[PDB]
Amino acid sequence: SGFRKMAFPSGKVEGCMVQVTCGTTTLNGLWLDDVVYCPRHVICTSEDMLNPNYEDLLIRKSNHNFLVQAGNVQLRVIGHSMQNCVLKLKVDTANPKTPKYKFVRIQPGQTFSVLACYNGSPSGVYQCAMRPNFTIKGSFLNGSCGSVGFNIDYDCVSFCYMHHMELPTGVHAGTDLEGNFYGPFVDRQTAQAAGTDTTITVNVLAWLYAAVINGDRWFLNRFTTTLNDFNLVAMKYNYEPLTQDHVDILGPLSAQTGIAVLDMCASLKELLQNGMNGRTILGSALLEDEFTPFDVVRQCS
Ligand SMILES: O=C(NCc1cccs1)[C@@H]1CN(C(=O)c2cc(=O)[nH]c(=O)[nH]2)CCN1c1ccc(Cl)c(Cl)c1
Repeated sequence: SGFRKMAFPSGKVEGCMVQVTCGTTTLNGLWLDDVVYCPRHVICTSEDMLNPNYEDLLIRKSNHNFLVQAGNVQLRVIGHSMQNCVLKLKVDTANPKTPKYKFVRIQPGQTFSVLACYNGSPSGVYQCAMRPNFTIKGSFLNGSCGSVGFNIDYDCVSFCYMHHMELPTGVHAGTDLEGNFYGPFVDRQTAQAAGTDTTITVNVLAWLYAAVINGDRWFLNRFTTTLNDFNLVAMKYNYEPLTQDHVDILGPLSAQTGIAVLDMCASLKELLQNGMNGRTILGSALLEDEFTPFDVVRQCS
């Protein structure tokens, strides 16, 4: 029993983190086989931030301008190239700790573990969701760029996020490991801001199932709703539409608890319209939307 924000064990990723320094800028890199990946903004200077031409900036670099350190060991850079918004630094040593891995772009609403790193040294690990607006509500300080997000399946690390920036509201934005930004954000100085966000309905339902499995039943009722009627309420409260595929995805949790998905939707409707009346669900006085159905199945009986 119990239900926590639970990250994947980070050891396989820890062995891949390195420090990358160019000029006076230091950030983190990801060392897999004989390549180190890092944000291309490592080559920026504050004196050219409006519209940096990264192709020009990189042409003016040499391998020796990049200082790469794995712990106390310096890795010799033997090639450099740009892929979208990431830099690929070829090094003369393959990382002996390279896990089995994939580069996999995630969908808004999915979750992943973040290994926050500073100076190539891992500092902490926590669970995040990709918001509908393509930001993440992370916890990152100066020097955190190049930290990565990932999921682990069996022995295989699926890298999905590399950290690039903190937006004015304190939320975070980054790229997949092919260097393509999540959402409409750019690695140049602008007034860019997080767009309007919504609540991840399928995840809230998953979390209500987690609560039932953990003995919280006070929000249950005898009523059911239709998908159409529920989605009218979802719209009013800035929740994402619920699809039949979401309903299907929630099947296993519905079967384990014996509560039909549309039955649980009727509970969610009442919670949106009435609040909780001073009660809590899984230790929260709000509706939590950062656990996917998969996350719930992973922790629940
Ligand atoms: O978001 C930034 N600056 C605003 C922007 C300027 C242009 C685009 S965004 C980050 C902030 N930053 C951190 O180390 C840091 C990270 C964090 O999460 N929290 C935190 O307090 N600090 C230094 C690098 N810096 C940056 C510099 C150049 C570029 Cl091009 C980019 Cl993308 C990022």
